[PDB]
Amino acid sequence: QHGALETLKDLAEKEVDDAARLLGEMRRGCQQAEEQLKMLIDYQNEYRSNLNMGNGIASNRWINYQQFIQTLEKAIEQHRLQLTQWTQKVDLALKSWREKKQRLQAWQTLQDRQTAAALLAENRMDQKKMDEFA
Amino acid sequence: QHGALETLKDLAEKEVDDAARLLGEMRRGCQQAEEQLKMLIDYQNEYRSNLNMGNGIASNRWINYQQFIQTLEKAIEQHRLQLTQWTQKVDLALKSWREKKQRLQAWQTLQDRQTAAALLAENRMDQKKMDEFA
Ligand SMILES: [Hg+2]
Ligand SMILES: [Hg+2]
Repeated sequence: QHGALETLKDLAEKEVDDAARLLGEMRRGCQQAEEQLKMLIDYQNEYRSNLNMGNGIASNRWINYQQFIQTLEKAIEQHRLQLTQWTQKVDLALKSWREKKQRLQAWQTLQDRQTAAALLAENRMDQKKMDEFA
Repeated sequence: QHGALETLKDLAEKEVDDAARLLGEMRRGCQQAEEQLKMLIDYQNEYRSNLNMGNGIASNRWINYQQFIQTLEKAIEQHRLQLTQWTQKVDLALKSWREKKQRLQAWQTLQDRQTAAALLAENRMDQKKMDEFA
């Protein structure tokens, strides 16, 4: 039953829908990666703003401080990297959706012309039969 | 609430719908005009194929024949003319719909780019805030 344009338009439409969902997944992922990174940086600042006791007595504190900050910075670097990765994925998913969206419009335009051609053909053949016989 | 594109796209969409209904009215009218013309031509042929009695005695028949055929031909000419008028209206309504359909797609394309720009802006501003502070 399908036709030339319709089958191709249907595929393009599906590609568009697929691309939009992919874009949605990438965006949600990028937003979550940023929230996770954000939480770590806040944890860091609160931990810092807080670092205000003794000398060698609170030496264990200086030590704990150094170890933790290094561990936290490590986490922050990895999450920053992850955000960079999600960001790139969003950019690509967005570009992909845009072009498939443009491909779909192109098939839509062809169909509109087909609707035109068909209506025009019907108009001519339905009266040709009774125009000349006049 | 409306925006630049949306208000314009909404108008274009309405123009498209209006044009499609106009096209529908013109097509239905053209189809009916052709059916009416068709009926008359059949009436004519049946009347003719039928014209097969006397001489001066059936003179009233020759007379009736001439008067009726002339009356029918007159009707046929007017209906042929009406069909010509509907046909031209269909052609124009079709052209109008096509271009408004193309105007709508153009506004659709702009909106798609706006969806892109917005998603991209959101992505950048939501992490700018936590990218540098890193
Ligand atoms: Hg993000
Ligand atoms: Hg017609």
